[PDB]
Amino acid sequence: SVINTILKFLPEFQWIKLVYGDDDYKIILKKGEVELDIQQLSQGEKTIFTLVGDLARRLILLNPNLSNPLLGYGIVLIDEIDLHLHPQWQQTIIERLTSTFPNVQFVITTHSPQVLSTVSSRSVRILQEVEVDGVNDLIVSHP
Amino acid sequence: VFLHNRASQEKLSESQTTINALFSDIQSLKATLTQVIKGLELSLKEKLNYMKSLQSGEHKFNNAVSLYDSVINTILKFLPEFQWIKLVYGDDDYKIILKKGEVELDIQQLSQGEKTIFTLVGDLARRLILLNPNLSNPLLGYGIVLID
Amino acid sequence: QLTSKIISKFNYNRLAFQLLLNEAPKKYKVYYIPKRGAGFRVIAQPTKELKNVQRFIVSLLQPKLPVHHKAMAYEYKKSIKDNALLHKDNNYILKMDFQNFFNKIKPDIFFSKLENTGLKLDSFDENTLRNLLFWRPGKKRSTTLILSVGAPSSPFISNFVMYDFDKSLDDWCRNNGITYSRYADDITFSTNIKDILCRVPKVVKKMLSLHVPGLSINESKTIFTSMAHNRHVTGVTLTPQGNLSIGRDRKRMLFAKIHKYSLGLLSSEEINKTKGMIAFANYLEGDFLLRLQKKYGCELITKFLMEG
Amino acid sequence: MWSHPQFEKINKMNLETCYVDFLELESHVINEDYLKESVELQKLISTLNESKFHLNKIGIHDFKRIRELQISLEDDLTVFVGDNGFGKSTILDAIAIVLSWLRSNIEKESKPGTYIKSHEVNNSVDVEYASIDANIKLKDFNTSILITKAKEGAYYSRNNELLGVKKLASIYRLVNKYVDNASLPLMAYYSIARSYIGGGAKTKTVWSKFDVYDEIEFDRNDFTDFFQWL
Amino acid sequence: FVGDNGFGKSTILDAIAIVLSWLRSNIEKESKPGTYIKSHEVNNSVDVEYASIDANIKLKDFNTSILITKAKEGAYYSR
RNA sequence: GCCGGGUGAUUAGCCAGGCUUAAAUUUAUUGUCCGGUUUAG
Ligand SMILES: Nc1ncnc2c1ncn2[C@@H]1O[C@H](COP(=O)(O)OP(=O)(O)OP(=O)(O)O)[C@@H](O)[C@H]1O
Repeated sequence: SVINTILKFLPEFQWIKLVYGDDDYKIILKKGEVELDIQQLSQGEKTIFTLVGDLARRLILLNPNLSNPLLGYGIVLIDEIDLHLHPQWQQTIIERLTSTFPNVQFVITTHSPQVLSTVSSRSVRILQEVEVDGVNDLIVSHP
Repeated sequence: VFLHNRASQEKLSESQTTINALFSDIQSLKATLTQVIKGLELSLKEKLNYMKSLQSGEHKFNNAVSLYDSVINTILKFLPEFQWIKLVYGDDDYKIILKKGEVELDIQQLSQGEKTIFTLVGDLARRLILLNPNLSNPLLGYGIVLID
Repeated sequence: QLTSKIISKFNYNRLAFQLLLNEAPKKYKVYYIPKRGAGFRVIAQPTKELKNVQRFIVSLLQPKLPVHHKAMAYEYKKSIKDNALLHKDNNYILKMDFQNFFNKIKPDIFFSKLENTGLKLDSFDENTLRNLLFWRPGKKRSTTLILSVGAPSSPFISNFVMYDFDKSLDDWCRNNGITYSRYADDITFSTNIKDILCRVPKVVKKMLSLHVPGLSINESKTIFTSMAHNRHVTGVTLTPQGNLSIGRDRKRMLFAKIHKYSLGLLSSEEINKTKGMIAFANYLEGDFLLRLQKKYGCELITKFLMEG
Repeated sequence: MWSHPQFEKINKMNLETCYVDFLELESHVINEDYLKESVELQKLISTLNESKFHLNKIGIHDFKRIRELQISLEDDLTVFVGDNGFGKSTILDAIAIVLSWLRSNIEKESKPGTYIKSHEVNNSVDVEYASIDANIKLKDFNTSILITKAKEGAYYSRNNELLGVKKLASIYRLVNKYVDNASLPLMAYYSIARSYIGGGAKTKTVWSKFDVYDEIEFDRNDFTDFFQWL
Repeated sequence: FVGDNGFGKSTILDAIAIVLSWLRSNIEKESKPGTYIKSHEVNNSVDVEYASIDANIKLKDFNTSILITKAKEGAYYSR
């Protein structure tokens, strides 16, 4: 379950294996017809690998009795979801995150209009600066 | 800090025999030593270097005050929201003060976005000033820069 | 002159009175009381000898200190019903509270306010007042005095202290069509104009600093409500039509109790417990007994009323 | 967090009333076998399991750039959009500050959490203190919490209200006592420093659910532990 | 102390070393913290909640006692 | 439209079965042995 969950966010990869090297263990991926080491991955794939692996570890540790631990409740805060990701991946990260963990409340701050193309009006808050009564202040407006 | 100190000394003047004053400070340090040893000797050599620097007194057109103004205006060009940047001395230390709107902020209170631009531009200008001390306009040297 | 009147009234000699003056700020007892739900509360109450001498001082000082008419707590011929009648015909309601209201009253503020009223008192009277109406918690080296609740002289003092704040807020709210009232450490505003109650939290905050230093606003107990949700003021529910009520749940609470009583299934103390609730409800509504007699008959109700 | 004599009030199915009922029952019976089979424990378990954890609303006063503001958050997803300098991160740090006290009281009661830094107070002349408040709703149970700090140089005091968090955390510890593998809520924070968390000792042999409760943020050694766990 | 067993007699000496540390700390400075009982030294059995150490010091006719205790993580009561 | 609020009447009655009515995203009921208010002996 953990391996397939990680592979869900990286469709270009085929399988992940934990080869036991004589000196020490190591993890081997496979992209295309090549075998890659984790140290040789790009920055973008590293960020997704760490984020999803950490979430899966926390959920599994905190929910031992559940048949499928991914359903556990909680709250997760993420800042700047659009780091080191090209626009192609920016349009599908949100729905995959919500579908994989359906019972977790998410608070996300964004910076680019690519993500805003796939978010319902109900869950959008826009910060604005308005000077009222001679004093500058911040307001939040629904779309 | 050193650039500001040199600019303040040049603009305020009143140094009189600055080289002689530094030499007298070196002599006083030597007398105190006669009356940790390696550090004291290094400080005496630093005092002699200061005396030599004051004796030189290039006072070129690209003086310290002009370089200070050029550096500050260079950074301010990339941050139109701010108004001015000053180096405030207090509690026996120096701190950077920036004015935005009507609120003065320290260096650590800026957001990540202005932190990145301030760091990159300042590092760009520092090397240009240090590498080209002969040109009238130091922001004209040659080089190659790789940015990711 | 106040020391002479107290001495003559209680027949105290010079030595005993002197000893009592020094020992007075420590004759208090601290105890816990249960909370409705889970938790506990802390109360401090003076001894019997100090209580009946504090009441005399309050009686002496009451006809000389003005109190604003918007304060509806610890006042003669005023209660909850009079408080709720002000906001019974408004659409939007906002409620705010204080933070540790009673323990922020100190002799420095009390004497500062007393000097402004123009009443001149001697040094001996000031010494007598300071050492009699205040509590000293902690060790004897604390040298701090707080008012505290549970003593007969505290509720009167608080109303006198908050007179300037009450007066300043009343005429500010009148000019904008806002109804304002205060009960102990609770403040309520109500109006019909839309989008006007969002500006008062800053106004009260600015007023508190100017008129009574030390006080502060608890920001976690601010409530906005309208006609589309539940509305109540200090324990009485306001119907959308604009009539005071006790609540549907309590009405069915009492109806079943009386019905079970008609079958002889009620204990002795439950009759006494319910009779007070019936009297209070009849006071709030004014027609509860008529509705009860129209359902169960006058004979049973009269027997229940005279029971015990 | 008291035994109490179970004041009758009126009939209700609130979680708190079940908590008090169980506490009152425990003070009399001593045999743990009977306690583990009591119907009150089953009712408390069912109520706790059905409730869904989610934050409700938040307000900020005089904290960093924000002067006065109140937000209401959805129960499944909410997104904040703005440019640089609009305090997008400030809201996240405010929520992390509030959640830290709840985290602290689960490991061990009366344990302090995270305070307000002295340089985070607003820089205006007329400001005196900063406050953050929040509300947590468990279906029908409502709790609130306030955190505040006074500006340095002032001589007027302010306090924090921690009754709600202490009471809510006591329920989790009590149910954890009588249940072998009781679950716990998940709280996490992925700041901007995660870029080199993956971008950049004695062997562990024992794991536990409290290992993830040491800190609320993700940084550095957490990545190493993931490899050892895998 | 004489006897062989798996619990180790050095544990007893370690307990004494913990207690005396507190006495030394207070002498150096008032209310200075000493040495606490860390989490993993408690027993791993199911029916345990906390660990305690009790000691007594006698000076002629002057008797003092000290108790040091630590409870497991997530316990209902703290010590 | 929908959902959440107010409650006279209703029932071997604090559950439920009916009829009315209200709306910016916007209440989840409190502290006694003191204080003033209601009812009684
Ligand atoms: N003490 C203070 N007084 C006034 N303004 C302050 C203070 N501290 C911080 N600020 C303001 O905070 C702003 C930055 O806030 P913040 O970092 O939350 O915003 P952001 O750029 O949206 O966030 P991020 O880039 O970290 O996601 C600065 O523009 C600064 O003016």
